[PDB]
Amino acid sequence: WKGNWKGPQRNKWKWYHRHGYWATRKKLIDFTKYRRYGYHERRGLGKPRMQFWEDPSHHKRLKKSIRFW
Amino acid sequence: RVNYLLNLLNASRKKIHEQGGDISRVYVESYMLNIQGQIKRPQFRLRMVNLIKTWKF
Amino acid sequence: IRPRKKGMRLDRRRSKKQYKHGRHVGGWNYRWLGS
Amino acid sequence: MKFVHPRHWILQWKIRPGDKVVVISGKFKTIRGTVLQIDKMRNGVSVSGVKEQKRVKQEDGSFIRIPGLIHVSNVMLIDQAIDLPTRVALRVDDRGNVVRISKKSGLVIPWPNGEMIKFGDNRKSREFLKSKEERDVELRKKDTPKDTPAEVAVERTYDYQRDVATMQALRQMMTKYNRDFR
Amino acid sequence: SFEDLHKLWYICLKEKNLLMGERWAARQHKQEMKQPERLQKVRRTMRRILIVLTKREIQ
Amino acid sequence: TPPKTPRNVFFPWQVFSVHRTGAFLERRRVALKVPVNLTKFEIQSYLEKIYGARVLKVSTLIVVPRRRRDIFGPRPSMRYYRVGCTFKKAIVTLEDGVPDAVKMLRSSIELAKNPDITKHNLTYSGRVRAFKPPSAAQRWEMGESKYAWRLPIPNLLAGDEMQLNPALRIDESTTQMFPDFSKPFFHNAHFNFSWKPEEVPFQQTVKLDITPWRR
Amino acid sequence: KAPGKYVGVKAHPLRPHDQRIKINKRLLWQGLKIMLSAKFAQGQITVVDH
Amino acid sequence: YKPVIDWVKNRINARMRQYRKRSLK
Amino acid sequence: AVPKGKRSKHKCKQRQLIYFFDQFDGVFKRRRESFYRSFYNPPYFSKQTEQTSLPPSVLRPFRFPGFWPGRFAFKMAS
Amino acid sequence: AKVGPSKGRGPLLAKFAPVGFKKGFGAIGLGRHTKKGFFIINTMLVPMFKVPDLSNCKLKCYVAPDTYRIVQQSFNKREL
Amino acid sequence: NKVRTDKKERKRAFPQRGFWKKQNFLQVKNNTVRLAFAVQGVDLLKLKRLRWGEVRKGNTGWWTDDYR
Amino acid sequence: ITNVALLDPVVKRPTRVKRRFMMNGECVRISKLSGSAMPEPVSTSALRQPNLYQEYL
Amino acid sequence: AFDRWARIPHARLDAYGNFLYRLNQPAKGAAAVARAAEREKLRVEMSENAEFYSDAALSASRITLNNLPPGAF
RNA sequence: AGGUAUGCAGUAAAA
RNA sequence: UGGUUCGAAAAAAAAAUAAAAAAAAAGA
RNA sequence: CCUUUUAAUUGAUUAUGCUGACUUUAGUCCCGAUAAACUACAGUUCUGCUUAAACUGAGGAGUCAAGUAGGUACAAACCGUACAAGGAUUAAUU
RNA sequence: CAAAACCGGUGGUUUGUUAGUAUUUAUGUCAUCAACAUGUCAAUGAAAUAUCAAUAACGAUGAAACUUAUGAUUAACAUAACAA
RNA sequence: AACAGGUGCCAGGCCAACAAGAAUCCGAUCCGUGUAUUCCGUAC
RNA sequence: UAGAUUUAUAUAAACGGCAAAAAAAAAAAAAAA
RNA sequence: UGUAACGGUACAAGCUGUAAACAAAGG
Repeated sequence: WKGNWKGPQRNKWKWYHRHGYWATRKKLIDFTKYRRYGYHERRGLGKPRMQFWEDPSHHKRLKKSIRFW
Repeated sequence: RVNYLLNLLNASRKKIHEQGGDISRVYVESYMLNIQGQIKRPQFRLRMVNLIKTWKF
Repeated sequence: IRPRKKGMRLDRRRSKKQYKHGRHVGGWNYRWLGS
Repeated sequence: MKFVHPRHWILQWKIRPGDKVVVISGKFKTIRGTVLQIDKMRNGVSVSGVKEQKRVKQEDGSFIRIPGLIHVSNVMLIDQAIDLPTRVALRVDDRGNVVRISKKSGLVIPWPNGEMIKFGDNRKSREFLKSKEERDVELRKKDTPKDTPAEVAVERTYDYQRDVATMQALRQMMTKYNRDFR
Repeated sequence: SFEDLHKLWYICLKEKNLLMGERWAARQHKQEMKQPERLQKVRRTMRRILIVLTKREIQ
Repeated sequence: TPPKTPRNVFFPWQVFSVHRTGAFLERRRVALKVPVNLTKFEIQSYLEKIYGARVLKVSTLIVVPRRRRDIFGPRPSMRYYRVGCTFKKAIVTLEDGVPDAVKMLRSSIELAKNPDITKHNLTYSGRVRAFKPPSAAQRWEMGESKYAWRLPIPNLLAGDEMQLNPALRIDESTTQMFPDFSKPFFHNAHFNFSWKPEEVPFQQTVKLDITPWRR
Repeated sequence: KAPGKYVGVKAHPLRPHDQRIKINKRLLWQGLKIMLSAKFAQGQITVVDH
Repeated sequence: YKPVIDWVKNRINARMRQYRKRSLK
Repeated sequence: AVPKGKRSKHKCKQRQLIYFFDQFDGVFKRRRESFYRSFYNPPYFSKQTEQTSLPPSVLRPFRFPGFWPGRFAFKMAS
Repeated sequence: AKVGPSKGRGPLLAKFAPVGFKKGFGAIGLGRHTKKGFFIINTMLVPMFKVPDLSNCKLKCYVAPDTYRIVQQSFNKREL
Repeated sequence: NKVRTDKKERKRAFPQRGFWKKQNFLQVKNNTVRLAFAVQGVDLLKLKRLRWGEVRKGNTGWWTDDYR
Repeated sequence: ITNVALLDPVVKRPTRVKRRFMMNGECVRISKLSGSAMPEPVSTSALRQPNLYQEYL
Repeated sequence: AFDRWARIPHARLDAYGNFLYRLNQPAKGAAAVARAAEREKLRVEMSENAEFYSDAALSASRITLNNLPPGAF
């Protein structure tokens, strides 16, 4: 190389502003692909069916659709 | 690394003496080696990556 | 993605494309809660 | 024995501690004994003289053998009228009481004494057969510096009218600016 | 009444502070505290206090 | 994450616990584990109202347990995890002292970990050189005048309990003998101030000759 | 993933299909008659009132 | 990560190919 | 330069024996002889192992009691 | 990855970010930034803890073990 | 690092004849700790050197045994 | 059902209804928007109409 | 921690006890109430017509179990 | 030749 | 001592954050 | 068993085949720059390089990284560690 | 020429014994993106509510054990024992 | 023979709250839901 | 259906010009989706 | 709806929301 060697930089500002959560949202990519640390639309099954021996008074299924005061 | 064999020999002698064998007339009649495996580590070089092994016997 | 292109791109949830696929843990034909 | 899937729980049991039974299958086949404990989550039964292979040494230096848990389906109730093992039917009377009828004789097999059955300390799903020594103490018969005494605990101080008035006043006189912190 | 439950809430809060201090001290040595169930007892008492008050408000 | 504190509480849920530190803490100081979202004013009011403590100061730090990799045991899963919880460490300075056996850790297994003994003569981290700002007495405003020991009022208050002459506090095993002022000697030995006593004779000011070739 | 480079990838994979074949209805008729004859010959036929 | 197979699509395509193949003229 | 073929098991065994004799006669015999000559002096006592080692001793045991003609232990005193 | 939440790093915090990153933890606001880098505090916004007079209170954290027997008998006498 | 994400294990795949011991720096640190303990009347070095079950009060040892 | 919404008795806009229980155990349905109790559902006797499509089938 | 004041066994301590307690409690909820009503009507009919049914049939009609889970059997 | 300690608007001049 | 905050100057947005919770009758 | 059928995509010494295991080369190459002593009657080994002051009215003239790189028993563990008022006015107590 | 249902509740069948299974991160990349790591939640055993006694020997339990039970399983390949 | 589950492995009749066999004989070493013979239940 | 139920997921669209910041004085100002 | 961050819980691929596994015996 010439003089002092320069390679790919580790820059938190650049990485977070170019490849972060919101930047990935603004990108044009396949959003049906699962991303561990970012936005994706591989949807889950939700809370599973109650087993016959559990207490229905404690079994829970909904959070937002029933949110009262 | 011969401390392993020395530990085995010392323990065997102590065990035989405790069981009542005469240490004075106990001989090593034969041995048998049984491989168990080898742990591999990367070794990064100019044009290739090698794997160096540590034995387990 | 760099600032000039970010300033002209729009967020994914500003359209309806998110609801036009059936991708889910079980496959590609998601049956939504409540059918 | 391992805990069984709740799919195999038995809703109402035909065998209780103190019952006389005979083992039908296994190494201990044909052996009669008395049920010493039942576990309703394990579907397990303990029978005197059966599967006694766990040894415990006690104070006098002697070894005692404790009987092991076996599956409830390997024992059959004994009808005392005919002194033979028999299948059991459960019948509910108009009073609401459940009784056992022998399938070989048609007679009622009464439940063993209820006062001879003790329940697990933290899980009443396991029952044990009391011994005479433990039964005798039944007839023969501490606080801490942070426990409230019963005379204060059972005190009733709630009045509906007072509570309504006080809560309404709290809500209606609540302020929102701290004028005494500094 | 409301006053008694209000006082008991703070009493339980102080007890919980002490118990959590003991629990953290034990965790620093990688062992379990003494009489761990007191924390569950205090938690149950406080939750039941809140239940009692909220039912009266729901009325 | 934690629920925001309402203007009126009536039922505080925040747990203040004593934290046993491996570092040193002063006489009137104590370290507490506290929820991260509380302010110094909230902490002080909480302690003064629920316990009646007379708090003088609150200092706060945010403690996040370090990342840990599970690498050691047989069949190890090389997954990342944190031991404990993120919390606010509140160091409270009060009007009265707090026992060292309460506030700090001790050990007879690792004999070096005795902060109550070692005090501030050690740093309990990777820090090599300790940084301490100047003390209040060393400051100028509200600091100790270096000639006040000669004044009438301090001597009237001293009575027979105190002797104000600084010559009496000289450590014999550290100070050197007085030198002759007319002969070469160091300033740092016995002066301990940033000026030149008039009793030291006139000193020569030497200015560098930067261009000898010109002359 | 290609044949000879991954387990579960096939060059000529089995495909779902219909296994039904075709036969002459005349052959089916003749076979029914032969089956009745065979049952009579082997004594595997009984006639009942109802 | 696992390579999960899209059986709906694969079987639909297989049926389409089978029907076309067996209806060719 | 690289080998033109794989060395066989027969030759590898031959090499094992040859290297055994080389190492034996070059290192192991000498080390054993020195070890057995060192027995005529009290065993070495490392001052850096004082904290855990036994007190210094000079006696070297006779390890075959069946060939000892003398006394093995002294009677208890009174 | 070498930057971001991967490898157990989790969400970004001011401790792990360069100077200039602004992220708190959920504390309430108690004043206003000025136009010259100051912050005017208003103590009216300090939450008010409501603490009753705990002095001379007979209640305690737990209940004595005999209370169960006493209450059970007192309720059985009514039920029977 | 402690999380073993770096590449520092790459060099450890090759032999080295030895490693610096940093004894000057480590001894300065150790003596700082010793002074901190000693100003309060503790002989940390003596404690560290004591044999298992050995009790020595004050600045005593084999020489004390010899002359007493 | 998702294409439909309950109506608040006071504001007459889409609302959410929660079941609350009094001390005696009486149940009251309360609407979020106004806090009003829901009126009792119209009776089956009043609602009844013949299902002519089933007769046609 | 076991609580002796709690009448219903804790599920994580005694799941069988919790389930049986809920089964033996009086029916609550529209579905359970309806099922109990149908069982009661059948019981009344069978008691009236006892002579036309088996003892096993009568006993089964007498069996009581409320608050069953959907698709319990 | 960024902004310094009652703080928001607001015009001019300038080591 | 810095960040924050005003300016430069920015939706050119650092997911789980804020002077940032329905916004003055605030009960002094 | 035999019989009939099977759409099995049904026979592997070989595609510098694929995924792996295990041999030969071979016990061969590979070992970075300067080191000693810690004592049977006191002490100060030698060498390479030189910002090593840490209140003197002044936060001790920076940024950045270590997603906590000089804490802690001859530990690649557990535990602990960044306080802007620096809390010990601790010239105290004894 | 013979013969002539709708809305709740409860179970069962088929899909499907003949088919397959998919939810958590370790590891790569600036990024788009790529990609079946580590057997199983599980010592062994049907049962540990059969692992007791014990420096050692003989004992105990078990169908099988201080061990072909206190993880199983080819070939290549590793080591030994015996044989003329 | 799909007369489902469980019970030490292949059980219509051992358990599974509503039918019917602890059926008999033979099993290297424990057990048998196994072989052979036979009885019974079934609008399951 | 006894209560409780933090934070993020940039939402006045249970709504109507398009168009940055879920909707921005007229005009400049431009379009196959 | 779905998912996740922190927090609590055996410091967890489970459960769960500062009431963090349980109220069912109230003018």
